[PDB]
Amino acid sequence: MKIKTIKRSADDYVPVKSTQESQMPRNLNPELHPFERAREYTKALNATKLER
Amino acid sequence: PPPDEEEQLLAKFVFGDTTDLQENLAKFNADF
Amino acid sequence: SSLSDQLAQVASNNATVALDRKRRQKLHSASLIYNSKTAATQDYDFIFENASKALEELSQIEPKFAIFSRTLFSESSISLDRNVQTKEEIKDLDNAINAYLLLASSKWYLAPTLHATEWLVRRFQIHVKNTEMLLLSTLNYYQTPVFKRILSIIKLPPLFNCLSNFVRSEKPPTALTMIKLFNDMDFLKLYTSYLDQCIKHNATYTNQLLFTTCCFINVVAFNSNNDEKLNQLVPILLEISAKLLASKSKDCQIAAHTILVVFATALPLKKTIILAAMETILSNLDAKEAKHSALLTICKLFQTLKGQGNVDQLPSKIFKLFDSKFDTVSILTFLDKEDKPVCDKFITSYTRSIARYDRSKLNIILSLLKKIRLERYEVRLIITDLIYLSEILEDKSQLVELFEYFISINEDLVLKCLKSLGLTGXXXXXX
Amino acid sequence: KVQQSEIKSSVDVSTANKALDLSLKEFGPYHIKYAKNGTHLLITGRKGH
Amino acid sequence: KVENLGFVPFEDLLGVGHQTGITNLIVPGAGEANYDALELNPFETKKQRQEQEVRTLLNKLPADTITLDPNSIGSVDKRSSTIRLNAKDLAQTTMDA
Repeated sequence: MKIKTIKRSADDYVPVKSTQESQMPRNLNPELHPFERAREYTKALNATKLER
Repeated sequence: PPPDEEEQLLAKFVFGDTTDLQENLAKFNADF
Repeated sequence: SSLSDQLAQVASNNATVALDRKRRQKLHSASLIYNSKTAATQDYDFIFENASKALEELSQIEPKFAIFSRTLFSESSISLDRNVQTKEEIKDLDNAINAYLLLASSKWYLAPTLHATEWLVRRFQIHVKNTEMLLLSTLNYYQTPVFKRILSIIKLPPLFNCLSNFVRSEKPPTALTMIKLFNDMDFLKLYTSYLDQCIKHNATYTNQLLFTTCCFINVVAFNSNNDEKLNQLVPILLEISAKLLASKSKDCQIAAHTILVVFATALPLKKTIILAAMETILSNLDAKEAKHSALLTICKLFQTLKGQGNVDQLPSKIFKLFDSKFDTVSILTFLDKEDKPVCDKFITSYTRSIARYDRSKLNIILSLLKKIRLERYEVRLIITDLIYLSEILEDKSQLVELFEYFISINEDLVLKCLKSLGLTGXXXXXX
Repeated sequence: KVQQSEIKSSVDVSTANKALDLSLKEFGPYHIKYAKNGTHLLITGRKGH
Repeated sequence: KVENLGFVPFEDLLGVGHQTGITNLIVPGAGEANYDALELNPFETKKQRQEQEVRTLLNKLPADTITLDPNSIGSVDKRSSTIRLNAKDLAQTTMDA
């Protein structure tokens, strides 16, 4: 029976030291980031409000 | 093309192989 | 039930998996040697650099740790965690840790051992997951500060709840609180499994066996009042003394002799049970230092029990086992000691088996009676068997010499029992 | 035909302990809404919880 | 009788809500095993969370934005001409008028 699940292992993500920054895993899939043009417009509108 | 044991030993360290340790950990059970 | 009591069951299950950096901070700060701040700010490899130096020093001391270099202290034993591996291999990881702690329970007064077990604490979470075998291994060092350190790290199981006020305590646990721990009925069975695993792996030493005897004697003494409790306590300390006698070491035999004496003195037993106590002591006794302790134990075990047939004849299996394992000259030189313990019930039970089985050596009882001072009824039972010996044996003159001692002192006793069995004037005709 | 009784034996102890089987008998059919990240759980008892 | 069922988004378990409480049945392949740390962190501390909700407050989407396609939010008005118009071509449109 080939059964295997998501093994997070709790050691790659949360660092062992208390001095290391937490690692940043990254999936660049388009489905995981839904709003592209909508969200970057709000980043653009906040940039114009910040520069004024 | 079968591998040599030297490149087999180098592959086990470089891939994070735990099968060799798990076999070596269940091998002994009251060996004395 | 309610909700929050079920959550603590989940929290006790998942107390080793790190979820946040706060949970990693509160788990990596468990430290045998370093303080809290240094433990939180060090990596797994830096602990392993000192760990490989620690086990190399221990492999110099005893070479049994050379196995653990390649299974528990390999460089491949860094990336793996207990909480990523399934149930079929965490059992193999558990008893491998238990095999290491048993092989390193003796070596604890050395700083190489504390550095070696520090990485086993941090990498394999043994201060939360398997806390019992760690605490049993170091239990004899309770006066030492390394036990006070271990209590400050560990989370206590429900069975060691008597040490719940001694975690993070500036004063060490005392002698009285260790007996209150050992007074628990279930904890004695768990230490039995620890001791049976200790004997089976053949690593039993003086200090943990001195301490185990010092608590087994007290737990009978603290339960000497309740006769029901000592009835409940009989199948533990006798099974321990069965396994301790089965060990071939020079130390477990004397330690089993200490348990068997005080338990029978605080609790008289059935004759067949103490008869089995003879054969288990007499079986594997070959240590020279343990032969003197075994003779005093069989001496004390015979005078514990009281009743009819107390000083009767031993079985021939036990008597020939005692003849091989103890010479008659050896027990005579034991009686030569001016301390002269109370061997009265054993000697009159020994010589009745002498008069029954061998029927040839009666010069020993001539030297036995001159050495020991016997009571009234034991002399009567000796003379009655020697009178029965006078009926059946083809009477040599040394039998007449033996009764010549019997008329030299307390001649009314031999005359009275001769009136009970036969005629007084018929003794000279028959001898 | 693969059941949860034998999945838990062959699945690692991280997600085996995460297989949380609660028991809240005294209230109604509980409604579950996890958070958008799988870290917090919210129960909604039909009666009061 | 089950009430609802919901998956943990980044592990592989389904939480089934029954009358007597909560169960989590294990599945092999429900959740994605590669989460994005800039959107959703299962392992998020306090200081990472309280910065993120302020940042998401800055980057919040206004409620007008919700349409059939989010890619049609920076587009051109459909009633406008597809080609653009020159100043010469506007005057040619005036010549049409």
